[PDB]
Amino acid sequence: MEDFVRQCFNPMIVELAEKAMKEYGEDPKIETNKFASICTHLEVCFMYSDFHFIDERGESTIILKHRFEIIEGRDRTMAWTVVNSICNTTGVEKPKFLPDLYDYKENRFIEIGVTRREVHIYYLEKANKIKSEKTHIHIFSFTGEEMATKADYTLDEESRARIKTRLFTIRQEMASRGLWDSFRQSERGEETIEERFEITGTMRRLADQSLPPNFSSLENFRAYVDGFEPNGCIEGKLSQMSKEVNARIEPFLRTTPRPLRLPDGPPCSQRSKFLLMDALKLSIEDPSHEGEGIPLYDAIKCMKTFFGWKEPNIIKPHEKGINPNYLLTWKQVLAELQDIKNEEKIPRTKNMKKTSQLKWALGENMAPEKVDFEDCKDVNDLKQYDSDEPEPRSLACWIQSEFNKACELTDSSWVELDEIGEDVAPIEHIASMRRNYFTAEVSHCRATEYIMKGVYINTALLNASCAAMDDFQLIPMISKCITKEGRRKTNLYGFIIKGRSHLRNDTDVVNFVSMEFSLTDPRLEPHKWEKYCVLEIGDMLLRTAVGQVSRPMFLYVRTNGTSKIKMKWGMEMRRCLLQSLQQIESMIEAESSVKEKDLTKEFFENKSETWPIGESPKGVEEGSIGKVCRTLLAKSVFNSLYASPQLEGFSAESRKLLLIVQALRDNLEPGTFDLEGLYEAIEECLINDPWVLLNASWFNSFLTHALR
Amino acid sequence: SYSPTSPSYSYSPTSPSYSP
Amino acid sequence: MDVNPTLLFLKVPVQNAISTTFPYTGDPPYSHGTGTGYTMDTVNRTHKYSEKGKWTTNTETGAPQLNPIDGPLPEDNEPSGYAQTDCVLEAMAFLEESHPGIFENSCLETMEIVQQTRVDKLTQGRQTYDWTLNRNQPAATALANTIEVFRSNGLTANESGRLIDFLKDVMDSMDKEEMEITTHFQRKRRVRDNMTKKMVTQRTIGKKKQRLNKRSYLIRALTLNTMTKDAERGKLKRRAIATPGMQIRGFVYFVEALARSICEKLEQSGLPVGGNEKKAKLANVVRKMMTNSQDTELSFTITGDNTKWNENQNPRMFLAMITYITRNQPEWFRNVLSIAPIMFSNKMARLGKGYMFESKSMKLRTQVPAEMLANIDLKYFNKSTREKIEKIRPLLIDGTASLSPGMMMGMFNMLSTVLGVSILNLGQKKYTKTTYWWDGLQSSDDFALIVNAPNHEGIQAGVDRFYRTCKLVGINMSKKKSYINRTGTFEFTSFFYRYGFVANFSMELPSFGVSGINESADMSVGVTVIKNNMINNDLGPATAQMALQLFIKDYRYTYRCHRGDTQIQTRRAFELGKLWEQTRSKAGLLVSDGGPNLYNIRNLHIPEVCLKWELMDEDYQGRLCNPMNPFVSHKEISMEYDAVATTHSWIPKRNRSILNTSQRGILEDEQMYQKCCNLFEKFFPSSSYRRPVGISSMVEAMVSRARIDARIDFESGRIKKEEFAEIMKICSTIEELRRQ
Amino acid sequence: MERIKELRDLMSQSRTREILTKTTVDHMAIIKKYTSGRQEKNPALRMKWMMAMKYPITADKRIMEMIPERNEQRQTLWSKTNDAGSDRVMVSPLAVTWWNRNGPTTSTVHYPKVYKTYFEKVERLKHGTFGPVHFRNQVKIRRRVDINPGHADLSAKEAQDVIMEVVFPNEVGARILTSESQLTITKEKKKELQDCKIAPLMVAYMLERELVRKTRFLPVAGGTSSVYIEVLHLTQGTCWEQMYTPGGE
RNA sequence: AGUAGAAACAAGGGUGUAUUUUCCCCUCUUU
RNA sequence: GGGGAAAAUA
Ligand SMILES: [Mg+2]
Ligand SMILES: [Mg+2]
Repeated sequence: MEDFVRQCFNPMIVELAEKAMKEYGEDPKIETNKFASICTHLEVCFMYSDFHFIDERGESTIILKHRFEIIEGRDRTMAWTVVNSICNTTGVEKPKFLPDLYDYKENRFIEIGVTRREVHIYYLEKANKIKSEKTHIHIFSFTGEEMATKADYTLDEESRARIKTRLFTIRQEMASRGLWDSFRQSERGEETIEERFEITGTMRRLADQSLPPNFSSLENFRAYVDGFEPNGCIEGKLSQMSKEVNARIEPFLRTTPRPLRLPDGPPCSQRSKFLLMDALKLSIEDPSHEGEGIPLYDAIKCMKTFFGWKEPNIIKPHEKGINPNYLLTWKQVLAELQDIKNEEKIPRTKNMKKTSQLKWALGENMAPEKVDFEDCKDVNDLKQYDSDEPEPRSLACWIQSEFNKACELTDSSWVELDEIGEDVAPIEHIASMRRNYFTAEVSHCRATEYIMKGVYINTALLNASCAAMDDFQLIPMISKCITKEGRRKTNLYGFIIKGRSHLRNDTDVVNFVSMEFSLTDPRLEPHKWEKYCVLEIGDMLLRTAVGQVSRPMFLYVRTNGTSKIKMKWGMEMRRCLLQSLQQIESMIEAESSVKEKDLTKEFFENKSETWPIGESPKGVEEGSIGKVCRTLLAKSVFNSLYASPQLEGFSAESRKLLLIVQALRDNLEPGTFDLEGLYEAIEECLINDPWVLLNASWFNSFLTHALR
Repeated sequence: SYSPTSPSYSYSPTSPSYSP
Repeated sequence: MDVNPTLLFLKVPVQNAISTTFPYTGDPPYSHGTGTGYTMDTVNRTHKYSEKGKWTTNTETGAPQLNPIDGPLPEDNEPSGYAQTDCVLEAMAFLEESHPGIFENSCLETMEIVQQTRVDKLTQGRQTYDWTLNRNQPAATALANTIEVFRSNGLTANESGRLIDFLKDVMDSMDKEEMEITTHFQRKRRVRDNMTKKMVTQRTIGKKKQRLNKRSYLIRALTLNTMTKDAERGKLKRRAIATPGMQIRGFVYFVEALARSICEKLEQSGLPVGGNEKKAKLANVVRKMMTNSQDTELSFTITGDNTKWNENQNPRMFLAMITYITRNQPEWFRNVLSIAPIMFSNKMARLGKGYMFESKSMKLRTQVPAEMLANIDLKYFNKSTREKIEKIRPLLIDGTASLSPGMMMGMFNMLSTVLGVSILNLGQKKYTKTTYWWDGLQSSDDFALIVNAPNHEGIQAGVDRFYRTCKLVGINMSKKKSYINRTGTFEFTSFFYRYGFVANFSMELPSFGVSGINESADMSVGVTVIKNNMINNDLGPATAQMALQLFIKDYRYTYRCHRGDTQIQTRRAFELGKLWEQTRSKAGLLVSDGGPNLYNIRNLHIPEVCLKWELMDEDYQGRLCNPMNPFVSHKEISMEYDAVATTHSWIPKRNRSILNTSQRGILEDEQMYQKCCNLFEKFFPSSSYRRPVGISSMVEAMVSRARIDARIDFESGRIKKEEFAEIMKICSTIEELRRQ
Repeated sequence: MERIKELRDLMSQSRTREILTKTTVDHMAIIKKYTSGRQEKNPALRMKWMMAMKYPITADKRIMEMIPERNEQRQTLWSKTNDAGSDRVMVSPLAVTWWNRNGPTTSTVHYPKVYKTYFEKVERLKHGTFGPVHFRNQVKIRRRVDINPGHADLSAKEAQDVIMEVVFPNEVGARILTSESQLTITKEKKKELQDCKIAPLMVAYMLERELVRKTRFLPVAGGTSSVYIEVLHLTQGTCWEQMYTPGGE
């Protein structure tokens, strides 16, 4: 029947009918009666609308403003927007359902209906459905019977006769082919939309293959599940199940936990991007010279104020490194600085000459050339990249001393926080005084010095790497502090030569060479300086309390590397402050609600309340709120500095053990299922990271002091 | 006003004085 | 003295000080190379947990498939994927019985969604696998390529716009003997860079024609690309994740809609609720179980995580669950909701990028694709990769490993949660038939399970019964992860409950900082984040003030908008200073203009422009909010709409260049699409506000709109006859142009 | 007239004609989002390192007609772009500051009108009265409250329908306004929005802010109305309670 | 060498899924 | 309606 409609109706009409019928997910080869009905309706609507225009006077004419605007055949959105526009302009009532035509001469919507049964039934049905005495309804029949609203047939007798003869011809064609019976009998359900989604072909066989073992086809499985009822299947299967499949609760008594088993090997060495406790800084007081903000000029002034430079020499060679290259790099830095000092208009930034020493130190031309595999098939000596595990390293005593130093109180302020709005609410005043306490106790902590140092270094490295990708750039490690006298002081820790920084992935690394002044003899703890190559670069005349003492001043020179993510999280190191302060504040609040008053002054000034924070040969030691705040800040800062997968894994797998211990101390009768498995999981994360090893030792001490 | 203090507190080896 | 932060737990309970156990101030672990190793490990582990199943050969894909369902019952505590179909069906029957009408209403809602959903709904997804180019591309690009290829192949059923029509289109495509597609081809030319004087391989990418047989297209359609999850906290070792093609995302979306509908009507499901809602749900469950417990009754809480949750959920059990849920429903609904498990039971995991091989003798390195790993000498890999390849070799076809078992890393989170919740509710008094009983909450894999029994032996029996039932259905409880204590304290997905959920501020540290969108946007985001953290995660007043100070410092440094009255110097400093000496009201300037920061605890919820509006000077206020600021885009009604946004809402410079690569021929398509979309938006004013719908072509709709607008304008009288005639003639020629 | 001529020009081409003919209105959503090239991650880092560059902003070429290339200190503001289709231009924040300190000034600004809700918030805060603070153990109940009061007589769907009717009368669709309050609000907004010079989308968004009601699950203790939830951060604490009375009625 | 860690960078295509919750924003587009 | 950022699990 689709062929007949295609061969009879106009191509425009057939295409429009197909478009209208497909909008609701209808196929035109199987659902053919609806297709023919839509085609006939569209043809009747077009003939009704066509051949009728409005003259400039405003009267109907037959051969310019069209008399009838067509609304049928357009998409739902297009039809509804045209209807809305006409309704808004002409001011007529908005039809509840989508009409077919609009008459401008009388300004009303007209519904065109083509039906096969008697006209009165269809007219009554349509009138009841629309239920509005504002839109005209015109029913046409293939038998030659037409009915209108109030018998008002606006179309001229000639047009109605033409439509009637067209419908009669269509009906005669239907009858001649012996298909008018189905066409007449299918009209009842044409208005109903039935969804079809049948699995056939490849997908049917795929479904047949996705069933439990004892099924052969999807319909069989569907029939089985449809008739499925529950009768003791779970109980029977459980009875058949072996009793060895169980979850035995092993009590977690005070004698159950055991210390973690730290790894064995050579002591772990320092891996920070810069010295923490061994760093020496050359300082200038109240910088008011030329520049005052450019790192190079500040470095120049810092180096100028110190007299006593001597010939550098290797004292602690890097075992795997070419120490002469490090020596020549330091000499080249000194020569470049002198050359710049010679010139008048020193630039904001400097590029170091790509000498051989910098070529080797910065790892230039070390990566094998990358070639697409299509042109690498003929090579017979290919080997997969190594994926060996990290070398185990034992816990060393220097990391504990470094953490102890990081928690110390400093004389000079290290962060000068910005202003905020005026305080009006009482809560605002309480916040202000508590913030004053926290800032006083935190701005004078060495952890804040490390925060500022790392933030500045990472920011400068990122800026240099992105701005200059092909230049070996010199970056002095500059920091700003305020001494106990309140005078701005500019400190220089050394220099960083940044190599090529063509970073594409977040994990790509930039090699650089760090040279840091120090007063720590590398031979006291050589294992701590495995990767460095320490030089004795001067003799510093320190002003001791008793008097003046001459001490050697060394330069720790090493090659390090960092990535875009590492630099990014280095810039965001001030957040560490919050991680402590928040907690500290909570603690204070956690006590204040108990005493119905703010205990900040009591906690900070009188130091009446102390928390167990340190271990001594005498025993566990209690520190005041300030000490706890500094300890938490240092812990967070070291987390930032010594971040690694090992730290994350250890924290994740040890929070469970900490919570179990807390439950045991709460007399909640804690229980475990594979506590040995948990211990193995925790110990798998301790390999070589000094920070992780220190944390594991800390956890062992906590377990020892908490089991009792 | 609040000056931090530590009951646990030569030449400050990290930040010494060297000006002649 | 040796400072020991951990010893602080001696006084403060761990939960109250849990924030210090989270090292969220450091960079999270990242994957450095290919995820092929992790994908192979996951495939091998999934096949090892169910190796006792039945091996078969797919008659379409021709790849081995493992069916462990109804396999031998577990003998030990090791992970097992041998779920029992009858047990799962009984669990779902009891779920329906305990919540009568849940499945019927869920199915009705899902039918409503299916019948009234649009194809473009698939563009919400992130990077998706593309079979046309065999690589990861945005969801919109993937869907556009799929639709273009289908249209070129004659399968134009998706023109309707309904998603179900697109799924029928996928069904039809899966039956074509051969498929013609438009892949990307590469041309390599050796060139000399003028900045380094070194030879490089410039690459040009263009379009070509390719033909795929039935088997190749079927493999690609079922393919799920695999990569490595990055920036994941709390794991020493990484793991692989999967992204499916565009032929699988629609069915998965429908199944997830049904599962979400089911989970909404369940008090034991942790999804889709989250944040405060999930905490309230957990607190309600715990409080109700504690209250209902008799004084003599003993109650114990288990905090539990499941081991290899994704690798032990069989798609066949998802199909069985779907079939049972959709009982007494139209056949089409059952088919559309059951197709997704059908494809997931026959999915193929693409290994990934491949590997990197270095020849030190020749000083060379290369990247082997995953396709060549099946025909490579086994001596080149190291030991562990040698075992992986030797074990996974039987499943390789066209660079993909067949993996029937397993749910592939969170593709059915909601359905898996439904199964877990059914196992949870199987513990009521009417089903245990014993003094002990259990209940609780589950989300994906994690669960909190409270068990009550008269004595310790009853609690032990209840725990054993729950463990065995989970094993029967296919859920494996990770003994090392889980622990049990007396009710009152527990943990659920980083929410620590100790007689009340305790705040964990360490999780929200990364949100702090500068978003880097633009000055005003960054400031607003910062202040709003501080306020929200104050409200929710127990950020103190003073701590909030210090966070505000730090954010202002970082923002000022990032945007070089330091205070005007400051000695500091920078590129922007001179202009800010000149503005500063020009303004009489010094408190009206925005921070981006070097003005003072007036924000405090009181007014963290007020935008800066509105906060500083009153104190702004008339001339500065006009300049800042000028209607004709050039830095923001303008929309034509050559008159243009007046702008309202401040000049600080500029658009930053975005770059998309690829090292040694040109894509002009591919970006011209995007340019043409953008031009056509802009012209349509010009024709239809509401397109930007709400997505338009319709089956008519763009040109047809636009010319029809123009005609109706001209007619209506004439009727209202806004135009005379001449413009009417001109518009009608131009529309008619546009019509004939299109037609011919 | 201009738009139809532009459509004819676009139809004149071949590839554009194919795009316009073979793409349906629905698929316009797919091709609107069609994007090629790389996607940049870590917006924070990119902004952090980009702003140090000379020209990190992109503006329309119109900026060339008002912003001078340099200021009195010879500092370049914008530079001609080579990687653009002649419609954009690189711009420095120096340009933004120059516009803010010497740009054209006008007495008419749409900010107080579009963002009237935020100004109402400011007025409520300004006239509020602050009481004392009680340091007492605070109990928090997690419940669903309203963060945007919206219109009491209008629901979410009713508000959306009203917004669609007011802003886009000719595309409302089959929806019909039923409630009398809906009609009153629609005609009032129509009257207030006559001859407005703002884009229809932005007017729709401000109407959404003023009318639609937004609810979120928050831990509250005490007040529950919108005027209190917005200030919840200031009047509620884990250990302290702050008495407050917003200036609003 | 160094970074780093089950696989890579150390130049010559730049890789980031599903579900849920919260926050912000309103328009990108040619070496 | 859409797009970005943060977190959790998978
Ligand atoms: Mg798990
Ligand atoms: Mg889990």
